Amino acid sequence: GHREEPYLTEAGRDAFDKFCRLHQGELQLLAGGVLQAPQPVLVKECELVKDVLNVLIGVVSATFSLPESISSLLSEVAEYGTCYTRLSHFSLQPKGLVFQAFTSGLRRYLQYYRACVLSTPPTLSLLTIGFLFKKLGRQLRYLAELCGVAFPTGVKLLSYLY
Amino acid sequence: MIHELLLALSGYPGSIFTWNKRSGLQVSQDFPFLHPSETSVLNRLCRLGTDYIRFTEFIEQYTGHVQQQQGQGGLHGIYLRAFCTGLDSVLQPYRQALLDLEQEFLGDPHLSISHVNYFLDQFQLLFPSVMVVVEQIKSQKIHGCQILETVYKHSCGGLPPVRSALEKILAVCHGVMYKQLSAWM
Amino acid sequence: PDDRSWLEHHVVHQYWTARPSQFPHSLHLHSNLAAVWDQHLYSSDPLYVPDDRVLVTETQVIRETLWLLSGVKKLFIFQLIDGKVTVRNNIIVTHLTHSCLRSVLEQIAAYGQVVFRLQEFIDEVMGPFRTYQAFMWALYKYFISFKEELAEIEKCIINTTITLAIVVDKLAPRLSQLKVLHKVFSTGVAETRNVVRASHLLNTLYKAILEYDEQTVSLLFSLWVETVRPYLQTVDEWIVHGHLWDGAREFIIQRTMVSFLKPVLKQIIMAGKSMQLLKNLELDDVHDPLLAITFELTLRSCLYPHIDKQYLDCCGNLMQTLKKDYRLV
Repeated sequence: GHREEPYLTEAGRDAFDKFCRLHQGELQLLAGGVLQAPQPVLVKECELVKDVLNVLIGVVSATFSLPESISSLLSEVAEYGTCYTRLSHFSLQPKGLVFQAFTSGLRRYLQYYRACVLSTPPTLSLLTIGFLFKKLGRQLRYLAELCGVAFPTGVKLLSYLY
Repeated sequence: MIHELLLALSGYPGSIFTWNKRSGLQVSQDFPFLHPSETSVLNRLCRLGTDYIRFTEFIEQYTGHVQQQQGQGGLHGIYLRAFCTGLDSVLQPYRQALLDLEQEFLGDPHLSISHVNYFLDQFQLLFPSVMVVVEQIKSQKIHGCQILETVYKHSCGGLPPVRSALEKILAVCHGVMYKQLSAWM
Repeated sequence: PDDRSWLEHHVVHQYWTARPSQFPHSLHLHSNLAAVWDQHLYSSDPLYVPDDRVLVTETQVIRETLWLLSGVKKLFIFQLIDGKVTVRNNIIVTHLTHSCLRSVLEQIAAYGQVVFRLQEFIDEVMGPFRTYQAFMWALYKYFISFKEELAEIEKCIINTTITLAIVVDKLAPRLSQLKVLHKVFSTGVAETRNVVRASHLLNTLYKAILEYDEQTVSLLFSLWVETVRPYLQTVDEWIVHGHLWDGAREFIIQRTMVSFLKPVLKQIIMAGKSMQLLKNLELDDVHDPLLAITFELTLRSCLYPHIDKQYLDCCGNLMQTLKKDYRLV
């Protein structure tokens, strides 16, 4: 035998990063070197799994600030966390009494969201985490349009939510 | 090409699949190592991801984005919202099939591309059916209860996946009509 | 170097691009046959005729043949000039003298045209007739399992000894089966209104099963069921709901003749007209258990009791409610 030497279309995650490097090299030749992207390899799948597991807590690894195509995947699961933190800052305050009861109900929903993470995944794959938090994430972002982050308090709230 | 196909079909366009609104997803297909054989199977695979993008964009665009700010029944209203709620749950086996492909790739990455095309070939007839269903409602400004007939006359076809896929969405749009009838009578 | 080496070594790429291919081999005629034949031709004073056949190795021919027999297009080998796929005569392996190659690729291109025309017919419905649609669906249902068989054979090439003559006898119980659908649809396109173009279509399968009534009959019957599916739905709808509804002539009845339901057609029409006169004062779910328990002749004489007893009940109930309350007697 001398080994038939297979196609490149049946190969990837090692040929993929190589072929992406070749594509970037052709593009940087055709531009003249005025493009300059960092980290063409990294981040992997499982490290991003642990990172997005940390992102749903409300903390970051300082990747955001207020392969490389996965950022095109990452942003839509990124923009969920950026509104989720923006609700907990809207519950940082201990106001109306009906407004206090309203905000304690919002914190009781945040407790559900904090409980779903670290209890469902025993380190599942990335796209499963994204797909499970697709039908749930837009529902959470809907509540950011519901809440203030003026915003009504008292009767002007009690008829508005009614 | 292996992980990149999944990245593209998930609804996030890659660095090889140039996103356009007049060609959808399309490969560059000008590499100095291009094979003629890979072209046709890629041209077949791009269409389903292109349709999936518009479906998810439609459902996000018109369900859960207002708090009751005249209104139209083929852009807003409860019957279109019921249509989108049924729509997202009908696309769940597409997602589950995409989850099934990655396990096969992790078992061994040297798998044929025709196998992946063979897997996607059952959604391949259903997706062009539902595109004209959303397009007719959008064009003809179809208001309210007239949505209910529109899918129902299109469920007189003979393809089994089209009938079984449409019936769930029709059940949700029936459920809201039952919900108003429970109060009015 | 770095990326071009990973390409150059591990990817095949030489022959489907403009590049002279280099290939080591074990010389000495038994597989050096093309070069020995060229040496004899040049020693016999041709004069020159500078033939340029670039080169290919043998196994790549096997996989491109399998992709053509699948039904996908756009391959390097097999040029086509009017829609009929033919041999590319620009190639040599290390043997086959360019004449045995030209014949064997022609023989498999003959089946390539069979699968290519039918996938073109299947494409012209995928981008409204409702019996043609069932016919192309039957062919699609055959084709997906067929492509599964060749696709699993292709995976065993990546891993036995395989050549061209092995895979043609391996696909023998299917390439014999493919030739029949090239004849049933060609008479289904050879022949204005949709209803005559549906009736002469539906009579072709019903005749063609009885012609061969081993394994070919089961193939034709499995296509027959998926072609007769709309008509059964319409006769059941005409029975239970008491009105015939067409998509502008979807049936031969207007509220020439097919031989599939002819020996009970009289029992069907008096079933429709009786039920609407009853409305002024299921059957798929019994046909489908009948397939569980001479073939398509007496077995179809077992379908007819299901509609006949149901009809006797309908017309007898109309008779009963006319002999009282507007009592004729």
